[PDB]
This record gives sequence, C-alpha cells and structure tokens, in this order.
Amino acid sequence: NGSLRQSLRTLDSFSLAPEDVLKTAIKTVEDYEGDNIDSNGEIKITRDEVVNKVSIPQLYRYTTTLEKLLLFIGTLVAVITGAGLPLMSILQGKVSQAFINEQIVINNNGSTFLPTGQNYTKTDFEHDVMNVVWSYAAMTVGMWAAGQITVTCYLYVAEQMNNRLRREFVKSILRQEISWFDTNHSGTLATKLFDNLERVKEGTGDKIGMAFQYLSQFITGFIVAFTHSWQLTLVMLAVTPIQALCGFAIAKSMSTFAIRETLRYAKAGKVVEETISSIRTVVSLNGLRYELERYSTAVEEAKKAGVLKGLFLGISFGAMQASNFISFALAFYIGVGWVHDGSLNFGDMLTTFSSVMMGSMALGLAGPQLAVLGTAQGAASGIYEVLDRKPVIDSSSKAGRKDMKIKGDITVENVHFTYPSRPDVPILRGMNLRVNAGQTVALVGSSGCGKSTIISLLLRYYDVLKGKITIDGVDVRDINLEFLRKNVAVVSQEPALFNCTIEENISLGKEGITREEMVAACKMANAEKFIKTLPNGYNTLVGDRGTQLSGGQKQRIAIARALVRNPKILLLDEATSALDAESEGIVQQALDKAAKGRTTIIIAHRLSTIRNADLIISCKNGQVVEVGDHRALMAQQGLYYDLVTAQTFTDAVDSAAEGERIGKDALSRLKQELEENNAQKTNLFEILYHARPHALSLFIGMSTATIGGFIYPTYSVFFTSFMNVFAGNPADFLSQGHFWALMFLVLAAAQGICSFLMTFFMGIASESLTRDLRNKLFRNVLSQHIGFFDSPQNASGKISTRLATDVPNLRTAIDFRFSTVITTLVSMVAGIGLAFFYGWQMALLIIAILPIVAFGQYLRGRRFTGKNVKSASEFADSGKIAIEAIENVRTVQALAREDTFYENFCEKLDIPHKEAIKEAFIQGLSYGCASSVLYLLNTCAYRMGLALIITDPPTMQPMRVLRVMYAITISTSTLGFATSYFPEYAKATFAGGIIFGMLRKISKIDSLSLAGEKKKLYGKVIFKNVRFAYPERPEIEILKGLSFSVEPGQTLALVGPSGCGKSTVVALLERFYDTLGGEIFIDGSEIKTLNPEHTRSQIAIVSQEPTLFDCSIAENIIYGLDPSSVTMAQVEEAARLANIHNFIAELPEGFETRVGDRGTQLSGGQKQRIAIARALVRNPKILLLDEATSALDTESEKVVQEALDRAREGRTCIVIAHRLNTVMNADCIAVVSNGTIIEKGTHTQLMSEK
Ligand SMILES: *[C@H]1O[C@H](CO)[C@@H](O[C@@H]2O[C@H](CO)[C@@H](O[C@@H]3O[C@H](CO)[C@@H](O)[C@H](O[C@H]4O[C@H](CO)[C@@H](O)[C@H](O)[C@@H]4O)[C@@H]3O)[C@H](O)[C@H]2NC(C)=O)[C@H](O)[C@H]1NC(C)=O
Ligand SMILES: CCCCCCCCCCCS[C@@H]1O[C@H](CO)[C@@H](O[C@H]2O[C@H](CO)[C@@H](O)[C@H](O)[C@H]2O)[C@H](O)[C@H]1O
Ligand SMILES: CCCCCCCCCCCS[C@@H]1O[C@H](CO)[C@@H](O[C@H]2O[C@H](CO)[C@@H](O)[C@H](O)[C@H]2O)[C@H](O)[C@H]1O
Repeated sequence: NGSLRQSLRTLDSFSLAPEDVLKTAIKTVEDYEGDNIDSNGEIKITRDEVVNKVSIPQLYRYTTTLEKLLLFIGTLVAVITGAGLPLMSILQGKVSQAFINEQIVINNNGSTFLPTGQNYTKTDFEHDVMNVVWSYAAMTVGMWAAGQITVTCYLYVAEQMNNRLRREFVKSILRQEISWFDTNHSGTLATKLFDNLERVKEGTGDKIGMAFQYLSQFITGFIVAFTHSWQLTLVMLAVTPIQALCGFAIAKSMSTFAIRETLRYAKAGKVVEETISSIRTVVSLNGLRYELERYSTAVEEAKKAGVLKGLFLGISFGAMQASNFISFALAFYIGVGWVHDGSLNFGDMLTTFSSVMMGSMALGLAGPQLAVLGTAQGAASGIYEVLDRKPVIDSSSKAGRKDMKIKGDITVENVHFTYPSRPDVPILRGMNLRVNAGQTVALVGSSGCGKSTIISLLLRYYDVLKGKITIDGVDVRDINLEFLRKNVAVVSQEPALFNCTIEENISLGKEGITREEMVAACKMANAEKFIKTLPNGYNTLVGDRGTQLSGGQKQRIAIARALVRNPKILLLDEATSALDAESEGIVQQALDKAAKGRTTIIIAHRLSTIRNADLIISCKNGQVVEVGDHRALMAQQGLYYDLVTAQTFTDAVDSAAEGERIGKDALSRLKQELEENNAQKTNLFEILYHARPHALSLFIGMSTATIGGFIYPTYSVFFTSFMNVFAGNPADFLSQGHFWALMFLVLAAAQGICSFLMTFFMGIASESLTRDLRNKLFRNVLSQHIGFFDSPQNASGKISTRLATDVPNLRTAIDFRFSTVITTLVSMVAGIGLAFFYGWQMALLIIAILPIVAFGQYLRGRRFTGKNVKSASEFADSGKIAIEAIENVRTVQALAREDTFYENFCEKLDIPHKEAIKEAFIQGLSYGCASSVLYLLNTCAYRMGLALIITDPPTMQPMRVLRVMYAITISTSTLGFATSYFPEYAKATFAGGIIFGMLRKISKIDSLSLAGEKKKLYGKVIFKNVRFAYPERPEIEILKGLSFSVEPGQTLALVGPSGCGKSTVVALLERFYDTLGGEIFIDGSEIKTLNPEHTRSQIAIVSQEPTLFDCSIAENIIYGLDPSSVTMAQVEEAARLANIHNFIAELPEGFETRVGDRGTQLSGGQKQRIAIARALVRNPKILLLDEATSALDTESEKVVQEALDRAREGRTCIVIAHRLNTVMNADCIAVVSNGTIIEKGTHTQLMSEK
C-alpha cells in the first residue's frame, strides 16, 4: 500500500498545474498519518495480495464475443475522450490569437495587421471565433457521448464478466476433493476468496477506461505540444526535475518526522498506560504529580518535533509552489525571445504551453488507475487456481455406475491409508473387516487406530492408498460418487445444520420430500416432541439469525435428515460424544431405532451402548485385532475385554463419588466513542476557542493565508497582461514581455513565503493545542476518584489511545489543511469580484454556468445520490450462502446437495446483478455529463465574448474579455480539492466532542487537591456505622453498618467469608471511595475533611500481588518521595528490615537492576518484600495489610511473614486475611460476616467462645 502511494506521489509531482502542487502536497502528509502509519511511525507495506499474477487476457476470459467487442469499442472511445484537453489547447491558441489580433485592430483605429499586412475585417474575426465556438460545441455533445460510451461499456462488461466468474467459482469449489480443503484448512479461506472476488471487479471496471483516457492525454498532450513548439516543451520539461525534488522533499521530511514524532510520544504513551492500569497503586504511593511531570516532559518533546515538522513542510511545500511559477516565468522569458525573432507564433506558444500541462497532469492520474488493474491480476490467482483450472482427482460430478440395487454388503480388504497432509504418519495399515447385509457392526478401539477414517473412506472423501473397499462386491472407486453418497448416510459427531428452517434442513435429505415423509423420520429420530413445544414449529429458522437449539436437539434433526432418504447403509460416528450426560439418553434411543432395518457401522466412545451389536470389531494401530460378538470377545480377554472392564471401572468410581474480536478505522470508532458518553460533538469555533492561548500564531497563519489567497487572482492579471503585450506593439514585445515574465519570479517568491508562513505558524497553533489538551486531560484523569476507572469507557487502553490519536485527530481541523480552505475561499471571492470589475456582462454569464460546471466535477468524484451502502449490501447475502457451503463442504458433499447450494447462491445473486447493469447505464450517463461540462463553459464564454466585441460602440474590448475569463477559471482552480477538508473536519468534530466533554467532568473525590485539613496522623482509626456500596453496583450493599476502633500502635485483624465486606476496609480508608452512610474518623477528623494528598502519604499498603514499575529497585522503593528527601543509606536500612538486603546487594549492580522488565524476574516472595521496603522508607503512621501473604502457607510464607511483623511495630495496622492462621499476634481480631462484625477480642479470648 505504502510503496505504491509513494511512487504514485512522484507521478503527481511532475504535474505543472499550480493547483496540483497544492493537491500533491496535502496528499503527501496524509500518506504519513493515522491508519497509514504503524506503531513505530513507519509506512504500512505489503500487509493489509498474491505472489503470482494472472495474465490480463486471461483475466478478461468469460467475456462473450459481443462483450469483447463492447470492450474494444469502449477502449477506442476512451482514447478520444483523453484527446479532448489537448485538442482544446489548439482551440485555445487559435481563439487567443484571434482575440489578441482584433485588439491590434482596435488599437490602430481599424486597419490591417503588422505580420504580412492582413486586413483583419470584422468578418475575419467573426469567422475565427465562431469556428472555435462551434468546435467547443461539437466537443460538448461529442465528449458526452464519448464519456458515456467509455464508462457504460466498461462497467457493463465488468459486471457481466464478474457475475459469471462468481457463480463459476462457487460451482467449482464445492466440487473439489476434501483433501484440498485439508491443505487450505483455514476457516477464513471462504471469506478471503470472496474478498478477492470483489477486488477483481474493482480493477476490470471503468477504472480501465479511465486508465486509457489518462494514457492518451499524456501522449496526445505532448504530441500537440511538440508539433507546435519542440523548443518550449524541452524548455519546460527541463524545470520539472527541480519541482520533483521539492516533491521528494515533502515525502522525505514527512516520513522522517513521522518516525521521530511517534518514537518521542511512545515514551509518553508508556507513562499514561502503566499508571492508569495501576492507578490504585500510584495513588497509594503518592506519585501522581511525579507522573504528571514525566508525561508533560514527554509531550513537550513531541510538540517540539511537531513544530519542526511544520518548518520542513513549510520550506518544501513553499519551494514546490515557488519553483512551479519559475517554470512559467522561464518559459515566458524565452517565449517573447522567440516571437520577436519571428521564430514562434503567439497562438502556437499559448498552445504548446497549455499542452504540456495537460500532458504532465495526465501522468499523475494514469498511475492510480493502472495500479487497480495490478491488484486485480493478483487477487484473481487464488480464485483461478480453483476455478476449473485444476482438474480434481475426486470429481463429485462424473459417472461410475448407477445400475446396482444395494443390499448393504461392505468389505474392507488390506486397506493401507495415510492422509495427504501429514503423509508421514500412517493411520490404517492392512485392515481387514467384513460387514454383511443387515448387520449392525461396531468399531471399537483406542484413539490411535482409525475407526473413524473407515467412514471417511466409505464416503470416498479420500482414496484408499493400498487395498480396496467394496459395497455389494463392487469397488467404491468404480461406483458413481453421487450415487454412493445418496445410498450411504452419515451422522457425524458434531451435527451441521444450515441457516434455514428445521424442515428445510431435513428436506435436504431427499429430492422429492413429502410432509408426511418428513414427520415419519422426525418421530423416529425422537425430534417431533420438542419441535412442537417451540414456536413456529418446523417453520422456525435454526442458525445465526434464528434460535440456538441444544446440541442434543441439533443432532436429532441430523439423525432425521439421514433417515429421510431411507439408506441401505448408515454410518454413526460418535454422534453422542459431544453431548452432556442428561442429553445423551434420548439421542441414543434415536440412534438405535435408526440402525434397525439396515447395515450400520457404529463408532462409539461409550462401550455400554455397543454391547448388543451384531458384531464387534476391535482396532489397534490401524488394523483389526479381534472380531466377534460381546460374549465371544469377553471370553478371549482381548483388547475389547480390556476396554470394557477398564471403562466400566472408571464409570463405577465416578458414579459412586458423584451420583482481537473487533477492528476498524478511526471514523467509525469515534462515532461509537461519542456514544457511551454524553459527548455532544464539537464545532470549529469551539475548537478555536480552546486554541485561544495560541491566537497569535493562529492569526499570522490565517492572515498570511488570506494574503496568500490573493495570489491566484493576481496570477490571472500577470498572465493576461503578458498576452496584452502581443496585442499591438512596435517591437515592444521585449520591453514589456521580459517584464511580465520576470514578474512571475516575484509572484513565485510571494507564494513561496506566504505558503511557508502559513503551514509553519498554523503548525505551531495546532501542535501547541495538542500539547495543551494533553496535559489538561491527563491532569483531569489522575485527579479522578478511582470509581472513575471502574467504568468501562475509562479503561487503561481507551484513555491511552484518546491522548495518542484522538487529540492529534482534533489537530487536523486547525493545521494547514484548514488554512488552505481560507486561501481557496478568498481567491474564489476576490477572483469573481475582479472578474466583475473588468466586465460585468462577461462575468455574470460565466458565473451562471459555474453551478453546472461544479455539478459535473461533483459527478466526476463517482458519488451519485448520497451513498452506496444499500447497493452492495445485497451482495453480502449471496456471499453468506456461499461461505456457509464452503464452511460445511463435507456435509453438502455427503448429502449430494452441492448442486442445490449453487442454485441458491445464483438466485440470491440475480437481484444484485440485475440492478448493477441498470446502474452501469446510470453511472455512464453521469460521466457523460461530467466530462463534457467543461467544454460547455468555453462554447458559451467565447460566444458571449464575441457578441460583446462585434457590437457597434463596442461594449467590451477583446483583451478585456479574456481578463474576465481567466479571473474566474484561474481563481477557482483550487476549489475542487478544497472539499477534502470536510471529511477530516467531521472526524475531528467527534474527537473534540469527546475530549472537551471529558474535561468538563470533575472529580467527586479530587486527588491532587491542595484543600482540606493537612494534619499529622497518630493512628486513631475509627469506623462508625459505616455503610458502603460500590459505584458500579449501587443497589447491592457490601458494608451493612461496620463499626470498630483501632488505637495507635494497635493491630486489628478482619477475618471472614468472601464478599462479606472486609476487603473494602483498605479501600475506604485510603479514600478510593466515599461512604454511603456513617463516618470514618482518623485521629478525630472525619476522612472527608482531610486533604487526600497529605494523608495518603502517611498511609502505606502491601497487597497480595504488589505491582512494581519499569525502573530500578532503588527508585521503585522510594517511588513517591522526591530525590532530595531520602538518603541511599535509608533505602538499604529499609531493605534490611524487609529481608531483601541479601538478594539485591549480593546481586549484580545492586539496587540499580531493572525490575518489572517484561514481567517480574524476582519471585512473588521477593516482590512482596520490596513492597515492605517501600513502606519503610516513608515511616507510615498507619499501615494497611491486605492479604499480605500470597505464598500459599508454605516455605516462602514464613520468610516474608516474619518480615511483616518487624514493620508494624511502632505504627497502627489493619490486617485483612483470607487465611485464619497468620491472624495471631494481633492486638485485637474481629469477624465480619455480612458487613458487620459479630465477635471481637484477641486470639486467645476469641478462641474460648465457640
Ligand atoms: C482592407 O480594409 C478595407 C476593406 O473593406 C478597405 O478600406 C477602404 O478604405 C477606403 C479609404 O478610406 C474607402 O474609401 C473609398 O472607397 C471607394 C470605393 O471603393 C474608392 O473609390 C476610393 O478610392 C479612391 O478613389 C479615387 C481614385 O483616385 C481617389 O480620388 C480617392 O481619394 C480614393 O483614394 C476610396 O478607397 C473604401 O470604402 C474601402 N475599400 C473599399 C473597396 O470599399 C482597405 O482598402 C483594404 N485594404 C487593402 C490594402 O486592400
Ligand atoms: C449536490 C451538488 C453539489 C454541487 C456543488 C459542487 C461544489 C464544488 C465541487 C465539490 C465536489 S468535487 C470533488 O472533487 C474531487 C476531485 O475531483 C473528488 O475527489 C476525487 O477525485 C480526486 C482527484 O482530485 C481524488 O484525489 C479523490 O481520491 C477522489 O475521491 C471529490 O469526490 C469531489 O467531491
Ligand atoms: C455566485 C458565486 C458562484 C460560485 C460558483 C463556484 C463554482 C466553482 C466550480 C469549480 C469546479 S472544480 C474545477 O474544475 C475545473 C475544470 O472544470 C478544474 O480546472 C483545471 O482542470 C481542467 C481540466 O479538467 C483544466 O482545463 C483547467 O485549466 C484547470 O485549471 C479545476 O482544477 C477544478 O477546481
């Protein structure tokens, strides 16, 4: 994707049109932004495609001769359409020469010309102009017909071809061998093949017609250029490499700053991710401001890189626009230096200059079109290989023999077999078994042997590698496959039912099924009972859209489906293996009735149900070991005996004892992220209001974009004035000619500087707003109550990506893309005004036609009416049927319904197809109007222009007529691409609405607050009739009047069942949540009165699983505290009391080793003691212990528990323990049961009562 758009961007770089230079620069920045960039800042490539490509002639096979002719007709007509603009260049030269001449006549009182002395009468001018006017009229009607034929022909053939390609592919894929589906064992194969089926259509449609059109515009565009002046063309083409180098300069800058900016914010992205993920930890350790500082330092670094991006984009885009007009200047300077010599005609100079532009523009338009053909040849291969190109060895559609009437005598003889995939491990090795007509034979054995493969070889899914399998004496390889499948019924372990009604699934059992026939088989399979009990009965849909039936219910319908055709040979492959014990009963009762009256081969997991089989065949390592009924094999003490007794023992022992999901683009997500919240989407003004602090940069940027806007209307004056030089001059073509040619150098310098100042300063305003919103939003998030983080929308990753992509998404509506729209709007107003200033009669006529011209440009964009979402939605329905057939090929191939699924796909394709060819005509008509409306303007402007000169007074002068035309046509050159801002703006309005609303949400329990009582704690913790419920589950109350008191230095212990309320004591005291009744007093003061930040620093926590941050152990211990507060000696002193000094000091680098790097290298016992080290450095007045030991009351438990008691010495403590053993040594203990304490006392005292 990225390698293509990079080469396409160079093709656009060679375009000499001034509006294209703006267009090609805007598109280059898009190439290195969201969705086009990976995680490192690099461009996406190769991943989104096939290695081998199909021939273009081969690609267009399946087209009738009539359509192949339509393809030929449409191609020739396309070359004519492309030859239109170069043909206009000759007409533009002739009419300008005619107009410039009549001016000399008016300047010289109505006479004859200087060259050759031609009396240029009113009729000489009238004949010249009407000749041009009639030509533009001929092209207006002509190019509409030329345009409509090109598109209608190409889209009609593209639809007619792909409609045949779709059905011929499904026709072929269901007839493939099962072995092929083993090699292509991917479940996404069907969906990927249909994704390719669409990509072939995209690159064989009208896009090829367009490719030929832009191809001939490059050729005829330069032919006309070279045949009029081979010198000026070389002069002009010599300046393009300097312009292309500036184009490369944009691509080089935007790519290197995309990598540098993503790497610099990657550091900030890790800060926001690791702290929100464990916010309860960072809040407890009191280091929110430390993190707020790190993220601010990192975002400032990303801003510095972002402002520098605008500087390099400013010089690049500024230079490219400047070198563009230098190409004009240099051509005009040598142009007068050729007309004065008499070597070059003026009209031919106007033609050659216009022709080169049409040619250079064509190159950048051809590239994108040829590329779609390239991906069309690729995607086709995967389809083609399957598509009749490979003759499958197991053809589901052939002729073997049908004459025989089957009794049911099966004979497996010396059958050796190995699956094609994994051909190294054999499965069957000389198996010999016999099944007589009517017998209900059973295959028993271990997992190794292939009892189940016998069924696969009887259905002929795979061929016998050595040996033979015969039905009624005839080898299966000789019998007709379709006939074989119709006579042999299968009931596999996992039943496959298609997305249709119950009776429709059963009907797939027989060709001419009757309702009476179905119920008879449905009652036999014990399914009639539950079907009547559910709504719609048989007419109910069973599948994805319908009701989800039970596994045992689904199997009984499958049993019924196998019975409807009334088979002579029926196979049961562990049909009761994937069912629960309660549901297995009815199914087996149904399998028994189904087996009676025919020959049946049963593969069973439960050997109890295999007891009364007519014959039991035991398999081992792919061969038969014993054959005989239950009585015989049990008397032999063979493999069967071993299996039965072993199983029946396990059965007796058990009976006595017991009896990534979603992925899409930015626009869609931001619509759902606006949802979930109150998020009222923002507008442009609101976003500017937030960018108020950067109003200076924003003002300079928009002011320099307004002055920059006046450059197109003046370029209009600078060009018509250069023409006016040739309008009657006593060899003054040099004095005035070299002046205007050099005036384009001034113009180039004017736009170069204006363009630089625009992108750079709007770059500061946008990147600064990004920084401002980032620091503002993260401070808002860290100051939240923690009940905030319990909400789904406030997930660690959802907030992280909002600061990563959504804030820079808001940026795109304020950077240089927004600035250029202002530039385009100003030129459009100034130009139209300047046009009226020169002549209102001419101006008003042109403007009256412009809405028709714009409408034609609108239709060239391809969008008709509003959207295409409903048109291509009907194609998905046909896909769903075909995908389901490929997902369940084994089932459709066994029921021989592979032919019926093909017809159901075709019938569902008929609706979308009939509408599509109807659409090809409408779409063609649309392009006819699109590619002919430009000639409609010229045929009217020159007709109205002539009528204003041919008048008696006269009303308007020849040159003044042209100054009006070029004032509008040049000033509205940039308007077509100006509409590319609105999709980016709409995307930014969603992002802003979320972010600005997120900032409006203030905390209920404001951390980072400087307000409240900042007191020195002692330890008097008191809970008084405390009632609490979690914010996400407000109704269900966890604490129901918890009351207790803890004195300084005293330790209380909370013990009880799970979900009683003892777990919330550590949270409420650290103020993670507020009480819903009752107060919590800490040293006399109620907890709500205290300043959170100041009291949390005097409280420490050691949890069950303590999380450590990505840093050194030294820094991980003193995480909260500032560097210039605690000495290194205090850290080691804290480590020696926590029993870690030996682990770290006697370890390389000491405490400077990276802990928590890609998981923790240290054990759960080491982490728990580093958590004790954290608590000791900053001597806590109270210390919260919540499930302190996660060492499973074993060896690692005694080492860490002894260290815990060395800490809770001079400080008060509260221990919450799930294990009642480690509770002893506490000054008091309490038992919580329903959110209230029942009994209190000491270990000794509490033990007395029972
Ligand atoms: C190219 O442009 C026009 C074509 O319409 C043409 O203009 C002529 O201008 C003259 C001078 O102003 C006009 O006036 C007179 O026309 C009559 C009838 O044609 C002539 O008889 C006149 O000629 C002379 O007659 C006498 C002969 O000696 C003189 O005494 C007297 O002074 C005149 O000079 C005179 O031209 C005239 O109406 C038009 N021409 C015509 C044919 O009507 C101009 O001449 C053309 N240029 C060239 C080089 O062909
Ligand atoms: C409802 C009647 C509307 C009439 C008002 C017209 C207002 C001025 C023209 C606005 C529409 S023209 C615009 O012109 C662009 C260029 O022709 C179209 O973009 C297409 O062509 C571009 C080439 O410049 C490609 O870059 C772009 O990928 C493609 O979508 C857009 O789809 C198309 O919307
Ligand atoms: C009251 C006020 C009414 C205002 C109405 C404004 C209507 C403006 C219509 C703009 C149509 S888009 C315009 O279409 C023009 C062709 O119709 C484009 O002109 C360029 O491309 C042409 C080839 O299609 C060249 O002939 C032309 O030289 C070039 O400038 C421009 O690049 C492209 O921006």
